[PDB]
Amino acid sequence: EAKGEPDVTVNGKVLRMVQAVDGNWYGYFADRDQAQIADSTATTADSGLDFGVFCASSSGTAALGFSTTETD
Amino acid sequence: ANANLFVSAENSQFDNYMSGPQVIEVVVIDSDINDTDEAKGEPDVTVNGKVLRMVQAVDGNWYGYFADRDQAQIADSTATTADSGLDFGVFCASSSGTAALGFSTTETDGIAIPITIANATATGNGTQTGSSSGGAITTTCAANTLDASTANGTINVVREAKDPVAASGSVSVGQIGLKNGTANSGPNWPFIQLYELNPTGNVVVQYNKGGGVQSTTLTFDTVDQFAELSLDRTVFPRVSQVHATITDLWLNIDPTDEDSWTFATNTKNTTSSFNVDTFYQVFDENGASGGSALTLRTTLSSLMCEDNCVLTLDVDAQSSGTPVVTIQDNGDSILTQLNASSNTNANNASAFGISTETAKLGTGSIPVTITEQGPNSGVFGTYDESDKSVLKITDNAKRGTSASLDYNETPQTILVGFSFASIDIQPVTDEWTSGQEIPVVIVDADQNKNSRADEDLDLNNPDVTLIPAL
Amino acid sequence: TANSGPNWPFIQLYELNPTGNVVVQYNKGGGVQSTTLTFDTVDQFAELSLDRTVFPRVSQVHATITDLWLNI
Amino acid sequence: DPTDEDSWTFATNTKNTTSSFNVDTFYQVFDENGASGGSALTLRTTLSSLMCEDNCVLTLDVDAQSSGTPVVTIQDNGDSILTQLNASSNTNANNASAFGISTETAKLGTGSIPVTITEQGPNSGVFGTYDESDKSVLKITDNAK
Amino acid sequence: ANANLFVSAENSQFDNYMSGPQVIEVVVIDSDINDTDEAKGEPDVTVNGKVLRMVQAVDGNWYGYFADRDQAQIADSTATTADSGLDFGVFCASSSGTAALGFSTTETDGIAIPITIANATATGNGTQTGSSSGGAITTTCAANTLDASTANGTINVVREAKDPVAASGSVSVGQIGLKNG
Repeated sequence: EAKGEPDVTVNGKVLRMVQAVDGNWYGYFADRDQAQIADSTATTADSGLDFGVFCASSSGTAALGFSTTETD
Repeated sequence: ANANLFVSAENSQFDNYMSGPQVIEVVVIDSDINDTDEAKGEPDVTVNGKVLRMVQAVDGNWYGYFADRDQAQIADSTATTADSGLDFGVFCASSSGTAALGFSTTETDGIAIPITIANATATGNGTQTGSSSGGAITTTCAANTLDASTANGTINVVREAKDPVAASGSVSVGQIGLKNGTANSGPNWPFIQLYELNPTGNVVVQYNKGGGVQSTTLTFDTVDQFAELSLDRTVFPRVSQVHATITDLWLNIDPTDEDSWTFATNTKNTTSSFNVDTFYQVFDENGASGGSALTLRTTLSSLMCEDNCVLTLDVDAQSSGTPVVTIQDNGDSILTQLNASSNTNANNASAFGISTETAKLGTGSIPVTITEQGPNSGVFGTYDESDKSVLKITDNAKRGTSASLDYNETPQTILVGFSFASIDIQPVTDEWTSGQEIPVVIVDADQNKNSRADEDLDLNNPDVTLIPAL
Repeated sequence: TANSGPNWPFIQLYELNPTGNVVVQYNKGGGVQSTTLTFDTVDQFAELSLDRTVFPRVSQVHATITDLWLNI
Repeated sequence: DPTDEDSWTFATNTKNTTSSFNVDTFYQVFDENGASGGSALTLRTTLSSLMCEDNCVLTLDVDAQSSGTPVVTIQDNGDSILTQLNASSNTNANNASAFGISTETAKLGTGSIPVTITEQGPNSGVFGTYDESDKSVLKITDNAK
Repeated sequence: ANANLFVSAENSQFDNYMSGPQVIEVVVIDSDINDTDEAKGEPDVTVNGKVLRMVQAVDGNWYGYFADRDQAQIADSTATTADSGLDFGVFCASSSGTAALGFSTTETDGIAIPITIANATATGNGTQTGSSSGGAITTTCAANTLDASTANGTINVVREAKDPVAASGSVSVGQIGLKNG
């Protein structure tokens, strides 16, 4: 069923959650500065503290398919 | 106390008051109607007896935004350009909801939708700017006005509205029939429904549900008694960051977003054309611009601002030629030292300004930006997430010389001084024999420059001026 | 897909205040559930423990590291 | 109404000695929002059969001593639509008989002091002349003695 | 007190008295029957023993509106015009519920549906204003009575009823078979 996303916030900012097959809504967040610094060290893909590819908050609807503006 | 209905203005800290052009978010977080795939019905939510149209979002919560009609019109009267300042978008008649939004909105006093007008007729299209004197609106809007829109999303008072439920099968957009459901960038959502409220008169938001209705009471009155500003300390060292905590309900215009205000606080810039002023949404909550700066000094009188919406700063109370307080760029600001001459330095606060808005926020004028600590806490702070304040004390400040900061017409003095230290060595026993680490205790309030973090001494840190040595 | 696709998982980036609390809020019908964290250096929680005082001829050396930072 | 707050409009002027006029109670002339709730319909000759035991009729007298200066007056608010029928400058707002409902002047015209009450909640059962903005229907006249 | 049954007249302030043309709402809020996508069973509710048919709303709660027959007839008598005053709508006999609403309502003394009559037959169409002195209801209603109505929603004593559950899959309208929801 298309139930409603839980309205969970950290420091007020909304944190989008994706449902899993275990019926539990999951959401992962981290500090922006620390994550950028860590991904700086990962000079190669899929190794070390590689956070993936950073994208702007306005790009979530285009890439992920849902609004994520309130995130940094 | 309420189980499902939550109102933004509901705040025991500020005693449920509301004032100014505030847009009030009404959310109905109810588990019985949280699904978005079935053709569910709209919950019966009314304020002062008038029905408040609710839109279901992707999070399963029904949303609805309302504000005072007169205050909203007066605020939008200051929106010289679209999507800037206190812009509420474009107003329309209460009978135009069916033609524009697709659903009836007769019971309201006018709707503010983020459309723009290409054929600006005097009868068939609303007012982009709105009457500066307030009063009822009779301009109607129709479908052709929607089809003739050249830019959607002019509303700047509700910037983080949730996405309306997408239409599918037996469910329409928002379950009530919005024509365009693109949130924060479309012509329909978000939209504010304007209501007639009376200053000093209570506002009652009612949610009607089986088993017992839920009602909340808000007071629509000037809130100067709660506006306050506090300093983290009393005495301050030479380079300590100046932290300002502005507990003001009026400044929380956007309920679903952190609000940013810009002030021209230079109290002694005797230029005739310059005056102390306030600006809205010059910078985003991330310090990424967001729009132009618009005048509000001559409008605050009509915006229920009895000495609680202006900021002015005194940098030298004794006029001794030694300025105390200066400003710098932060993570949520785009400040720039326009006067980059090598003769002066960062201590000359009048050298700082904003490049994009040099007309009023140019050199001098002490452009000061404040950001809300939270989206709806109603408490604003100069210090950013990195703890770099907007205000700092000059390094060459003379002892005893103090500056004063003014908010709510209640001056706050920023004194400059120190404290007597006492370094003590406490051995674990009566003899300090070899191979015995014993604690060294130093009590010095001068080095405690932050009351919300831990300060560690460091030779590599020039800010840490004094380090014990043996 | 679980961990090989371009969308899930993803981390949302949030500015946090060092030495300041991080509050996670969950707005649900009937009451709000809050969990407040702390974004601060955890060196005071790091310690290494050994399973014996004196180590015999061919004993194993078991080291236990209790470090919050290393749990990325 | 168990699912909405009810609104009642009355005809409380006890000295309107016109033979046709009677002290009458009207149901839902103005909705809870203050709009036109429909037409005004007679209820005086029916309250006996509606189990009303002398608790369904409101009567008002703007001056008990008949001194020529009325004590209380009436005024429009958010929960009703009250308009000046006798707009002549010879009379002011202090005349309680100059107020009436324009759309239903047959039984709520000039005179016949229309007092309106709204329920404080959908099912609370408590009614109040004052609206949500603390602006009452009944008001003390300006030049009272 | 009760945990799943909510009646509009449960007020210890007024000693749970009910009088006059009062319409008394009965609400069932149960965790076992509030699934709107499943055809769960109707709650078995009786007022003075008589069964009280309930329609489920989008919030998963079952609603039933009842009032005294004589009082409602007297109050509707004053409603000379439709959808104004103490208008209870159109009175139909108990035996006409199946044709008019889509389900049996025999145990009730009568039902008041929000329609209007366009062919005021003395037998086949129900009364529009109701007897001044009250009394028994005998006039009936049918499907042609619904289709011939020139205006729907003439009840003014219950103005803010919740939206019935829409028909989808195996679930009917209101889970009991309303014709127009």
